[PDB]
Amino acid sequence: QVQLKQSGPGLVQPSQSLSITCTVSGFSLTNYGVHWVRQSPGKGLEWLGVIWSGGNTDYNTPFTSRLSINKDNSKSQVFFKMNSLQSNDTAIYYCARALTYYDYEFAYWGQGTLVTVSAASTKGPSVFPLAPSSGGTAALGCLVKDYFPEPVTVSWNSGALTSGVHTFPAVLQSSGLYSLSSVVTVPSSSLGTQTYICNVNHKPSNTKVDKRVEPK
Amino acid sequence: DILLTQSPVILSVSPGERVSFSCRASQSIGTNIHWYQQRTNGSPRLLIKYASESISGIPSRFSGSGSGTDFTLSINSVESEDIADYYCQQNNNWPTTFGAGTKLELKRTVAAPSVFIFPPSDEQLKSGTASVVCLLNNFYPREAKVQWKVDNALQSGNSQESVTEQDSKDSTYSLSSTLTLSKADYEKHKVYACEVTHQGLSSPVTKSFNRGA
Amino acid sequence: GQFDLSTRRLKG
Repeated sequence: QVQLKQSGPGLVQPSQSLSITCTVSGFSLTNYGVHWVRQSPGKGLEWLGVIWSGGNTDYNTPFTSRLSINKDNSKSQVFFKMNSLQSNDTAIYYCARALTYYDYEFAYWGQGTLVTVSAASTKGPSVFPLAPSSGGTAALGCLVKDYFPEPVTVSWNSGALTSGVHTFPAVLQSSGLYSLSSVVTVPSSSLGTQTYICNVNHKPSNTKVDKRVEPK
Repeated sequence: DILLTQSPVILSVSPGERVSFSCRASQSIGTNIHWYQQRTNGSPRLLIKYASESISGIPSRFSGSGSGTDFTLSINSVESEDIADYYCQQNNNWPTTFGAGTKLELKRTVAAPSVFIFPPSDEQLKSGTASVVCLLNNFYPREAKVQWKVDNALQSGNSQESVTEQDSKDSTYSLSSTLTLSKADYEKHKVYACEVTHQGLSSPVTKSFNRGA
Repeated sequence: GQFDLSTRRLKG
């Protein structure tokens, strides 16, 4: 089916340039245009521009000078580049495809790329167990602490465990580093037969950790 | 640019009820408006195009109407899974623009939280910092009070809270409260207590541990 | 009423 998959999230320094690659499948860049939209705290959903089937580009007015979109049809890749970022350019950026080749009803979206504009340094998280110690239901979790920038992904048992999972929104500590926890409730009777692992991946630091969580 | 004003900012209803979203344009845009849904960590999902036309894969409870300046997205009978943000988009005039979104919240019966407390791992203590976590699981409504006490001393300013969005199946919230101490401080004390106040509890619930056991 | 980068949800 139609898909768009973007490159990973991460850090851009103040005044530097932003690069994202959108790889598509299930259709050909020669028959469809690819649009770029961002979503930011101060401006919400914002349309940035488009590259059309035959190579032409349109850019929304406040971006005509710092934005460039190119592509490689044979590799099914679209290249987004934007210059001189300031902190209010921090946003989630999406590539998107319309239903019809010429139009703007956006039926297909990339998964998004969170871009943080900051002078600070990348830092991977430490992962600490929230160990189970109530109606035969026990609660356990992982503490994902002191990373930057957002985001981090958490899952349980390589995707096989989803039921009863709560992954909390990250909160920013006074240190400027983020933290979050991910919890899950399971039958206490399975603590002796099942293994519980939180798979943690912090892409901007290429820190990727599996943490086994056991009663202590 | 066309300015799109969506109203109200938040909508709250119960499952099975009907709900409508308003999107008003600063000048006529014909029927050239599209609607989108957005869930937690998701990309926008196209719901309706050209004010009223169906989208493949979109449940039939979603419809839209309007023309000129005044547009309406409607859900005739709300499902718990409709918890999301909703946006409109115009494309009668270049460049295409979006409205600021309406939040959809669901009402349900009161559910008291299940409360759990987690001491800091011996692993974390090696770094010189202690995190104590208190979990309030699957409650409604959102409003909850978490009070931290260390050896009967009220803790203030050294905890942070995080709340999930409403669950797409049971419409509850879960909340984590994290108390952060220096390791030196954590070792100087013994009794660590999280006390939870909530509409669904007939009196506050305390979960505590003694450092060590 | 503000988009939150953490959650991708509107918040105030």
